[PDB]
Amino acid sequence: TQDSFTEGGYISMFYQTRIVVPLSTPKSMSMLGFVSACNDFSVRLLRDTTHISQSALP
Amino acid sequence: NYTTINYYKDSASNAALQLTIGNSTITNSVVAYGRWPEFIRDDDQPTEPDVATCRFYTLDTVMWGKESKGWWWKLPDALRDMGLFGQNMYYHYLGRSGYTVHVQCNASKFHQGALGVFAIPEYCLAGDSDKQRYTSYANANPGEKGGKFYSQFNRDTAVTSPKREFCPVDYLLGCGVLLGNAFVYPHQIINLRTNNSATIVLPYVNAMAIDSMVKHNNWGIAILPLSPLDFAQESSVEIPITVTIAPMCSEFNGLRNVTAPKFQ
Amino acid sequence: NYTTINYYKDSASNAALQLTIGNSTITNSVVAYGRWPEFIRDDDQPTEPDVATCRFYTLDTVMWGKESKGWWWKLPDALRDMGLFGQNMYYHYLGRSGYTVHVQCNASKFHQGALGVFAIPEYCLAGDSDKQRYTSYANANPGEKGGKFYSQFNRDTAVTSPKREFCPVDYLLGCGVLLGNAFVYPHQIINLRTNNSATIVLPYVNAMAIDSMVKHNNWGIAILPLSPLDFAQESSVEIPITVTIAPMCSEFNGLRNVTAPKFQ
Amino acid sequence: GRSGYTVHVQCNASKFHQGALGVFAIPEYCLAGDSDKQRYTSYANANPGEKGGKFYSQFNRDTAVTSPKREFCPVDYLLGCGVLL
Amino acid sequence: QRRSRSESTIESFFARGACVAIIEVDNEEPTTRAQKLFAMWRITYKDTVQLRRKLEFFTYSRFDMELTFVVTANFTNTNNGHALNQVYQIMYIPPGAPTPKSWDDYTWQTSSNPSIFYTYGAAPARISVPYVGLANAYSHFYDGFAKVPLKTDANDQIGDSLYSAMTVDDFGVLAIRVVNDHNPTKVTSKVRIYMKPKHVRVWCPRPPRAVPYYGPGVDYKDNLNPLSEKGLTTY
Amino acid sequence: QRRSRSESTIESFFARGACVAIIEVDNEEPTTRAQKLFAMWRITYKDTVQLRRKLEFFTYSRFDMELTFVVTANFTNTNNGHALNQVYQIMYIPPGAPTPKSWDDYTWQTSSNPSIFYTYGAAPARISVPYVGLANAYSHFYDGFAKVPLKTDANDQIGDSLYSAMTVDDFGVLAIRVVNDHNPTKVTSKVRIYMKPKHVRVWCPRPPRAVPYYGPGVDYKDNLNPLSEKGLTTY
Ligand SMILES: Cc1cc(CCCOc2c(C)cc(-c3noc(C(F)(F)F)n3)cc2C)on1
Ligand SMILES: Cc1cc(CCCOc2c(C)cc(-c3noc(C(F)(F)F)n3)cc2C)on1
Ligand SMILES: N[C@@H](CCC(=O)N[C@@H](CS)C(=O)NCC(=O)O)C(=O)O
Repeated sequence: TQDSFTEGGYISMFYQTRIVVPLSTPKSMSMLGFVSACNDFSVRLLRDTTHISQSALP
Repeated sequence: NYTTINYYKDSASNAALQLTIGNSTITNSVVAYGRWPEFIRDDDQPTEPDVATCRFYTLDTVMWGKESKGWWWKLPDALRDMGLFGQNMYYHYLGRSGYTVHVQCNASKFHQGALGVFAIPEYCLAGDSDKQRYTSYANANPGEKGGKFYSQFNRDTAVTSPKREFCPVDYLLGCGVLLGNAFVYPHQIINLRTNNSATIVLPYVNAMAIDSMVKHNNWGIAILPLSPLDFAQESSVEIPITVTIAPMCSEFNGLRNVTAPKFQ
Repeated sequence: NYTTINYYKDSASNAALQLTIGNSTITNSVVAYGRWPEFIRDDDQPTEPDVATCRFYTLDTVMWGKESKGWWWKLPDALRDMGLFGQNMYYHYLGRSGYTVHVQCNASKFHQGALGVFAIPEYCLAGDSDKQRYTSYANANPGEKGGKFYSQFNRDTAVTSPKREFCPVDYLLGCGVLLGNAFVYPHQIINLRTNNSATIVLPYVNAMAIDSMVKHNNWGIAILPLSPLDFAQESSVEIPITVTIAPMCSEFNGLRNVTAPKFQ
Repeated sequence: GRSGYTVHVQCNASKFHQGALGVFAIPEYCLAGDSDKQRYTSYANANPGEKGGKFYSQFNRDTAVTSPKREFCPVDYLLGCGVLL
Repeated sequence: QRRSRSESTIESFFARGACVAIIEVDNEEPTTRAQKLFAMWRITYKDTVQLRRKLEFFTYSRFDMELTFVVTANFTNTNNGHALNQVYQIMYIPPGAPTPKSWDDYTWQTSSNPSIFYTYGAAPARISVPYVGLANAYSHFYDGFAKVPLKTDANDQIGDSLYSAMTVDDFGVLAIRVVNDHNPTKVTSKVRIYMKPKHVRVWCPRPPRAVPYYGPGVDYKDNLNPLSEKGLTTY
Repeated sequence: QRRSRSESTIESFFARGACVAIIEVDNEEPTTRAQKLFAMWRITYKDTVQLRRKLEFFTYSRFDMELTFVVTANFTNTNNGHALNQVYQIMYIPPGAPTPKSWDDYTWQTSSNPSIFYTYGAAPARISVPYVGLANAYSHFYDGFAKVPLKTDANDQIGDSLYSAMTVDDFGVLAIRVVNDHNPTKVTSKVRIYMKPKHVRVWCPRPPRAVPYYGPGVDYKDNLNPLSEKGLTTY
């Protein structure tokens, strides 16, 4: 959960150089991102999630 | 250590390049779950056309433009009318097979775009009406043509003559899950700036060693544009996409008269 | 003997002279808890200025008279603006260090008085208002100047612009405990008739192997006059007290841009 | 103080561009002034820092005795030190 | 030491009891109009959403089950008298077995069907069940039908069937009644069923549900905008 | 023999149950106005003063916990009827998990959150908990903040935080409800929680509190004159 006592840091991106294209080429493009965990990852203290709810029983 | 003795007699009570196949040749690949297709193990004589059915069949080409939202197919439904494979399907009660899927799309160095190809086991899609699980057999088995995705949910507000058709949504993958996690399934990415083709090898996956090929589809193939197509400063761009599928290690059993489903 | 068998799989369920450092030299010492400062054990490459940060820094001199009630400082807060030690503190996210504290106070044979120096881990002080834990960061980190004790609790009766400052009390040690028991902490006594200086060596103490040096202070230093100062039959007497602190076995990690706290 | 260095120069273009850059590392790189007075350059002007300086295609004498600039006047084809490039 | 993954295992992930059924049963004088003297519940895990979402992380599964029953009773009126402690009967009816039509019919003899008799005020009831799947594993998702229409069929309803369904009746039902006769005062009771998988194996991981469930299938109707707003260059 | 120090050990010093929480829960007909149909208690040992004072003898600690629950119920009126035995549900909600907004919302399915069902009149409930500290030991005293204000901050409230506090939410909460429906007569109940440390290790002994506590911190407000009068030369 969100907590200042256990904040993790920040991730940022910047242009080192600019994007250069020749003529007869698109000047705009798209970029995609992915995230994953490594082999040194662990979790603790199972608990219920907030991403699913219910209001009535069938 | 702590002492424990099980009292009850029941366990439940206990506390817890060129690829050539047959007479076909196509000039890195991905193997789903790291399992190559194989025949049934040692644990009614099955019929097995070694080469009359294990070969590459090419489907109808589709067109990718600036407004395309995606395509989907179901296997073994898409190959129901391909040579002797379909005849064996409809002449037998039980069938089994793996697949090799090859997606082809070529462009130039001045084009840009990315396609995501996903192989999904037990790919169940959502309907287009308030009624639940009301989709019809004919609409759920398009065949070679396949279907398409949509950017929004269009409810079929017609009780007089309901269509009974799927209404997949691109960003929900047509099943109520976010598209970004679809990479959990076996997948490939075709980026026009690096490659032009994709290949996947699918073994037989099911809760049973063998099952009917007519009333149950084992695999689904979904192709979606992750990045829009573009070319120079042109308003309209269209390029072809082709799909070629090869059955592998196919077995059939339960020979009787032929089955003729009513497709419309 | 009595028989016992543990049933559950979980453990919780089970039933229960001259000292020279770097380029500094000062001409018996006390080691807190009998533990010398040391680097992190074997169980991101840390940065370690061997001599650019492990040396004696002298704070501002204070004056002891007949009405002084005491002084207090916080570490590593007091050294935030001392050479490259502060730069390393503010250029890194994690820091660790031990300390050597030296208190100097000289007088004549005709003076009399006694000082008590106490090193306190996690020295938390009380506020000056009905609101609880309302003290501000700026007031809780005075720096080199430090703070002073008081003989009574002066409530800040101003809701328009609360001061948000500590209100330590001498006989309560500023934390609600009797001063007489403060000798439980590492301590030294400077009696003018026997000696003129005190020395303490503090290792790194915390619940974590390494922690931020900006938002958390590991040590507190408190100096209190146990016996009042006097000299012959003079009405007014004042003598200087000096404090010198040397970091020892200091490590830093997490290099990024520099941190600039707003101190008023 | 003492130290060595690793210098990395980055410049990217396309296949339809053309040009060539020469990077030179010079020990004891002493530059010439911009006035008749000799060795009159100031410390501040001789240590620009991160910004650095620039070369020129000709020698522009500083004809101002009231308030001399005391700045370098390097020349490209003389390398700023009286030797051929 | 180094950190371990003991609690992230499948067994640890499913080592908790989850409610799947709340059933109402009443004890009162029988009358002509409808009553709740006995209740019948169809066995399934899709009534709720937590255990369903946890299970739907995978396509295939194989496990045994542990069931626990918690019973809570109360009065309704205060001018009819009092009641003595009641006994509840819970009977499992597999497919094909006869079903009760009254609270005191012959079907309650339970000569072959297993049954539990629970006394109010005692510890919650508990039983265990093995893996009873017809196939080699349970199928949380089934892309297909149970019938295939044929060109020679007389009408279109011969081959019509629901999409993504195997059997009309699966795993049978549970019938709950109050054995005691009716006191002059009505008494209501609720039975809560908690299910815990054990000895769990899973296959073919699947992305989790992101929008509210709508029926036993994968259909979605409302609330198709789960993600919130945020700045591209905002930390 | 010679005298021993067996009972002065840390384990013996903390081998007793101490009350930390008294929680009120009512069963009655739901209405528009505020009610106590379900209660939520934030976990902490600072509500009382005995165990707190015993623990604050040291700066750092590391231990497991044993929790016991004692439930006592009573009536309020005498002209509404009677009630049947009630069942109480106690659920542990860690930080980040959804919290109930009503006594019968979906959150009580407890698919992953541990829960205890207690039947009135039985033995007091009991459970055990391991050491769940993020760091290597619990910190009874923390001289610092969770945020540091910066010169570049837009306003002064960005970096403002309470002194001597680590996390806004620590150890989660406990939610207690009565599972049974409402009888015509209201019934009140109190749950008392008793805590016993086990497998205790401590570090950095500290002088004990000498003046009354005032809030979670070390602040003092009143009664700053604990010692009494006595003669210098009086035995
Ligand atoms: C997947 C999956 C698995 C299941 C449930 C399978 C188990 O079904 C039951 C249940 C819930 C109870 C009994 C049962 N046996 O005995 C009793 C009784 F004694 F309590 F009546 N109930 C038997 C089966 C097969 O549902 N979906
Ligand atoms: C120091 C210190 C230590 C603590 C308490 C830590 C333990 O917190 C709990 C408690 C009190 C109960 C449970 C708990 N687990 O299960 C249950 C339930 F089942 F009873 F609901 N309660 C879990 C934790 C982490 O607080 N301060
Ligand atoms: N408050 C409604 C809903 C009650 C209900 O059954 N709620 C479901 C979720 S919609 C539930 O699981 N409640 C918790 C429980 O009673 O176990 C009612 O009393 O009818």
